[PDB]
Amino acid sequence: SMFLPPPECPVFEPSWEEFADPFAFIHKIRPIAEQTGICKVRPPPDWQPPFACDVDKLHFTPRIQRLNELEAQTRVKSDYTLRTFGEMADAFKSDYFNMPVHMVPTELVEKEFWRLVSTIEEDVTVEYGADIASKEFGSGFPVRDGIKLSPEEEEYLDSGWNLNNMPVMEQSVLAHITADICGMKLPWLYVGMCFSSFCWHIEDHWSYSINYLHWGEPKTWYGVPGYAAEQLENVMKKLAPELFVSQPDLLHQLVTIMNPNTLMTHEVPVYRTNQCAGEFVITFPRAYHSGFNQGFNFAEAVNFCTVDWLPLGRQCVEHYRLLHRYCVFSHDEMICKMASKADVLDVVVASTVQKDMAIMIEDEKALRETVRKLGVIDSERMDFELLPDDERQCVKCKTTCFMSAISCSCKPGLLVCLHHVKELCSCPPYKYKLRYRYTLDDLYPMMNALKLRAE
Ligand SMILES: O=C(O)c1ncoc1-c1ccccc1F
Ligand SMILES: [Cl-]
Ligand SMILES: [Mn+2]
Ligand SMILES: [Zn+2]
Repeated sequence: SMFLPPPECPVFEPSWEEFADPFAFIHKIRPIAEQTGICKVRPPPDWQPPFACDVDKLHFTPRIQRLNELEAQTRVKSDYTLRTFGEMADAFKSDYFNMPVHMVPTELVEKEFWRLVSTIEEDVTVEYGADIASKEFGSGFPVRDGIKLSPEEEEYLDSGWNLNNMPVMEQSVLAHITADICGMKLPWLYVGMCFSSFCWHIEDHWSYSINYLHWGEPKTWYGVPGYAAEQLENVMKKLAPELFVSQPDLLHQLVTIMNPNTLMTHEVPVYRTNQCAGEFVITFPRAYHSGFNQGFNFAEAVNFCTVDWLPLGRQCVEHYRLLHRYCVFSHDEMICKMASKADVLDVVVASTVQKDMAIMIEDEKALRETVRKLGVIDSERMDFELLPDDERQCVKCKTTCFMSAISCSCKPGLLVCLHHVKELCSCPPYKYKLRYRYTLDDLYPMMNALKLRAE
């Protein structure tokens, strides 16, 4: 009636030993959590990272948000201090409910949220902070500067669960990517207020994400396991087709608020949780999620990729191609970068990269055979990684080229991937040129380095 809360997602309480390695722990819980899409992780009770900040010197620019179900919103991509915002946010919640803020039950805020977003009459708008860390506003976790740290801050400086360290460990595949893809591998900071929400979405390249609520009122999450992603997309194509009209930017993707009950009605499994201060939420690959904040709070989140993810990362790029969606980075460029550093790679990493590289190479062999039989004869090596990413997207499917592309003197600067050789210009095939990063004879040694390192 009105709102039936979805079943709770899994909640984990690792001992200090399990909690020690984040990647090991995630791999342990994965068979459970990937069935629900999201899961919650409660750190051991003494794991208590110091949060220190002055609420008066931290400034940020607020984003405005209208709260209407099925209305398109743009993915984030007139100035508050943390104190002035906190004052605005607490006054808002307190006035909305005529209650002291920490007396409004979470049950009620959830019910109320889904009421006001569905009611066309209500014109409720809220504000929020979302930005990567910077000089005006930095990580809520300890980092390193020319200012001195307390002995407890240094304890957490190198933690696995310090989300600054998360991308750059020897088990996050996104680590030794050197490309300038800052939105991806850097932590985002989120200042919430009551009802401020994050629309349904999956992470770029179907990465994991991990979210830490530093302090404040809870955050409410809904999640859908990765296997139900296309079920959910179908439900949303049916009820809100405007979100699916083609967009020209990776910054122009459209997303929306939608009642979990609507999804559950249409046989999509949804799970929920309330994330409280000091808890982590983890989202698995291609797991849809959305939610809202219960009140004033502060969260930090980062994307990451384990070896488990590599095959999905390839399937994701295939899927982007079939959608003509822009990529953040070249998956193949990443694989080859790792292969070229095979001597210093973690050995399970090296084993998994090798399996992905073997698929890459077989697929590339076939594609080159196909363009040869189409009459493309001339060819030259080309260092794709030197090109700005906007200078090496397939003109048809927008995939970021790295292994190979077709060019034509006829249309200077334009490229197509090998799936879209027909789509470049009208010249006969002999005017085309296969531009390639590597010959097959370069590639098999790179793969053998990986096999040696894995043994
Ligand atoms: O909150 C999330 O789960 C999320 N994941 C990627 O982007 C976001 C995101 C959401 C809302 C606002 C800005 C964002 F950046
Ligand atoms: Cl509304
Ligand atoms: Mn997300
Ligand atoms: Zn293409």
